[PDB]
Amino acid sequence: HPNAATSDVNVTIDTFVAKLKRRQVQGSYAIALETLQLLMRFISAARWNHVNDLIEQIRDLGNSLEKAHPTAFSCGNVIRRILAVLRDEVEEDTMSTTVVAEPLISSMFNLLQKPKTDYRQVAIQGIKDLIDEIKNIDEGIQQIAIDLIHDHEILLTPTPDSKTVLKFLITARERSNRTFTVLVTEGFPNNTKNAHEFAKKLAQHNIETLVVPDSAVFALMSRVGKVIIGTKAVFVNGGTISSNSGVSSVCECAREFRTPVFAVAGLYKLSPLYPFDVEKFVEFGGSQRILPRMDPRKRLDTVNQITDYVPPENIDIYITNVGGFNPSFIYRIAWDNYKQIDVHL
Amino acid sequence: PGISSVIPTVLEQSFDNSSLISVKELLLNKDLIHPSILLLTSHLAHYKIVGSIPRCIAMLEVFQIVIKDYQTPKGTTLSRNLTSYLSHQIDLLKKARPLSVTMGNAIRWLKQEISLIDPSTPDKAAKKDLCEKIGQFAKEKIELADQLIIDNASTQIEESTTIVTYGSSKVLTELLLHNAISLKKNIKVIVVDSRPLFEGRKMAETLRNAGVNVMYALITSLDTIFNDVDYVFLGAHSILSNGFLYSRAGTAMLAMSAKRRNIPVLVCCESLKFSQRVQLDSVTFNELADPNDLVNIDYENPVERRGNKGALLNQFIKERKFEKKKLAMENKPKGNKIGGKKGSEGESKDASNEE
Amino acid sequence: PGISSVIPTVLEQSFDNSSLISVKELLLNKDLIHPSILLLTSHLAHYKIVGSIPRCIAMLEVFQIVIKDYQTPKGTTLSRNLTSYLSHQIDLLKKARPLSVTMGNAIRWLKQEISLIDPSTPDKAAKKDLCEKIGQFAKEKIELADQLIIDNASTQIEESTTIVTYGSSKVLTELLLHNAISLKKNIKVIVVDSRPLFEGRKMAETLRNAGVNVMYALITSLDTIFNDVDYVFLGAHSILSNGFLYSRAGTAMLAMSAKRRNIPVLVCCESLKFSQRVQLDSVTFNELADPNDLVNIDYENPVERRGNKGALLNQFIKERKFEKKKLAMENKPKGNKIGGKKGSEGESKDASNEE
Repeated sequence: HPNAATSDVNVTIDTFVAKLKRRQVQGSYAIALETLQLLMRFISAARWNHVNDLIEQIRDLGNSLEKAHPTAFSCGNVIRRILAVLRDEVEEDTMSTTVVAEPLISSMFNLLQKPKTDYRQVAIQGIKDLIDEIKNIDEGIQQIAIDLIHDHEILLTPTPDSKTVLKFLITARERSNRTFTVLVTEGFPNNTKNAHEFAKKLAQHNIETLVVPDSAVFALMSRVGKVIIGTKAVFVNGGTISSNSGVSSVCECAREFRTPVFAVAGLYKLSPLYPFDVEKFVEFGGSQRILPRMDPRKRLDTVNQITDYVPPENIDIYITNVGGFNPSFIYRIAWDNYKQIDVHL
Repeated sequence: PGISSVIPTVLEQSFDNSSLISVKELLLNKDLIHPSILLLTSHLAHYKIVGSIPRCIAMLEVFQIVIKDYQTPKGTTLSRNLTSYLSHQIDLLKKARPLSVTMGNAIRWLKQEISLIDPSTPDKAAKKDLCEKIGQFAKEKIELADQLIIDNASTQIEESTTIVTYGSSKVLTELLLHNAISLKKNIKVIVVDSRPLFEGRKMAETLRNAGVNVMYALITSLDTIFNDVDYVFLGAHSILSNGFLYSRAGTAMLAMSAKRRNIPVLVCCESLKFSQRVQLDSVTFNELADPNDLVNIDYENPVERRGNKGALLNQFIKERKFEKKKLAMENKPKGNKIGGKKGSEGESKDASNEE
Repeated sequence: PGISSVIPTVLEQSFDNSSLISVKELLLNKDLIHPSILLLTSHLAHYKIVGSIPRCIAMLEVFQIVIKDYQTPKGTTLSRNLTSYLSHQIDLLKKARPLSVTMGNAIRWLKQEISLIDPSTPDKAAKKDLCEKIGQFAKEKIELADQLIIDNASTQIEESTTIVTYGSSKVLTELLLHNAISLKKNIKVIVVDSRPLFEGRKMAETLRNAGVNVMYALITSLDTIFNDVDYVFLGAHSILSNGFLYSRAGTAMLAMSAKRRNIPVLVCCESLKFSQRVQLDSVTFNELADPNDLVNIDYENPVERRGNKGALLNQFIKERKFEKKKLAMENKPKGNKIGGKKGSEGESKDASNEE
């Protein structure tokens, strides 16, 4: 499906693509917001007449968006959620149009056995709901989050790039009765400035801050109590894509020492697609930032990557806005938000 | 008399036992000190090249030079204030940069030498023989040992290799160079760099100066570098009476990673680096430096950017501390290349009682 | 209300997540409190027999009794102050000793029931059907569930088995009895017991009263009896929505041992014991008792002896703190037999949505 049908009806797709390609848009939240806006635009302006055809068109659009940018998971996720929202309503409608038993909320045997309305408003409302959900995640985490950290315990923080994780930390630090020491890993080629900023923020907040280089993780590990990840995207089996540099090794270390590994992200970051390949989804950074000169640097081929992938075996906890979950359970949450056919587009 | 007190930045809450302060710019000292020691101290304080192996050699050279320059006073004997002078030198060294195990060993050797010849012999005959003896010793326990190690390594390396390396350890550089030049095998070298000292960069430069296929990586980028790659080599500082690897910064993590991803690690060491001092953690005694090393924002050493950070004393409750010497786990390294060809790290003090 | 604050023993530097003390001796009580609650509180304060399962049943019985004794007033309606009374009772219970998830669930159910029946139906007819309903509920989620658990155990447990148990969980005792008398099998039941509580001892006694071969075990001597042991059941209290068992005393150690030595661990549980609240360590929410239980020399519970121990504030800083409930791990217990027949501990709250 090409962009021959959408030219004067919807123009913003091109702009979105541009934003994606040259990285004019920054932060997954912003991307999600943009996607939502696009969806709204599609809904308010275009014509349908039929429902299945419309659904197909939407699917095609989603596919196109995916093809334009693979590292933008939030965009995909939101679309999927919207589709799911549509789908249930459609199913409900069909039952009235025609004019059923189930043990649970969803059935497996229903796939094997042979099975005009104001749905537009409902669809519109769905988008609004999604927006609302996106707006506040930290408020639904803090009631569970400020129960884990105790007095005279030491925290270790890889990936300070995420905006949620910092907030979570701050909320914990607010409490007068609670006291903890913070060890911060830098992350050289991608996270350094961000890490520094985080450290500064911590200092401002009036907490004991310890800036640790990437090599000095091993010596302090006898005192480490907990591990927190600043992840960017959540998946099916448990595996997560983290917000750039210095996460994997630390996680491995934690696993070795049997240190508890926590993860805070959200359900809008959660994807119903499987991360079958690390090489396909993980994007690599820039060689220019590491070392100067060009003519001797033709011989010196430098390897540097943005995003990081951590196996589900190391991570045990996934606290979101709903509540505390596991990597062995999060799949069901995704299913509760994205339907069966909506996985493949 | 020297200089005392006045230390920059916060003292922090944890890890406070060893000296981390001191003379960087000289102001008022005793008018008897030979300047070569001072110069050496100045160098060591702001050094970016040295790593365990060459320092001791340099020290030895300095000592030899001193001996050559040494003149016996007309009144007092050859050893009367010499010991005092030595003590002063030691104190200066400690003030500048804490003494290593090799340095301690050297000091011990010197002391032994001093005891051996009693004050009775003339000046020009004694020191003639002393300097020659010391040279001979140097030839024996250091260079020859290194050569032996190299040769051992030569036979140990098979066909088709892909190696990940770390450090400014001279022996490793020699090894890699040898591989590149005289062996003519299918060698691939991958380099890991560290923040406190640009050792990896130096290694890379050296490789370039020979003409080797080089991949360049860091401590963070390790999850993607494996995805074919087999051997891992590290540079050791000293092995204790316990058997644990008491070495430089980013080694232990690398070793752990190697252990996780199937293939074990091999480390090289000399037959003089062994110590009788007992410790099992980095907290006991550690090389701690001024937080001036962790100021520059990436790229290169001399850049100086007015970005986000540039304050330590004015900041309320902020601890910016880094460690240089680490204690790696015992079971993780399998191969140790010493004076006795090949052996396990669990031997610990088999050469210490042998002397 | 009664008595509040003013208690012996320090707040302690280590472990202070929950409040440590409460009424034990009755003085100045409100003239509206039902005596059965008071008696229960008196019992719980110094109990040896009950643990999680029977307690809830007892509570339910008490509630039923209260309902039977309750009649609708002329002025105030059936749903006017009952809820307040319930709240007060809950507060009293909490003051006495921290409560379980089952009790909470029961309370919730009661609240729901209160909402369900509208204040318009005849009063005599209302409570008649209420008490019947409650009885039915009790039969279903306890007795029938127990039966189900027993049946599950039956199909899984082989001919002639050795079972190692901890605590005083009633369900396990029932199971053992069933194994003994009704099915007739060769059983070797090893029961482990700790210092402050004689629950294991009680279990052993009960077994003896039926006619079973029992080995009495201790925390100090564990490894001697394992090195032979095939099947291990633990005293369940509550399963969290992570996959961790919040259970009584040194069960975690036992689980660890089991993991180390061949065989996996098994846990029998009720369908209503599950909690949506999440925690991953023993430090999170600790259940505490008075250090007065560990003062005397053991043998029996009431002794009153003069010896050496008996100082908490008299001597130069003496802290004698202990924990009643600990955390059992995730991967080690795999077996779970519930009201929904089959499932694992990795399946944390799949039954919670199904109800």
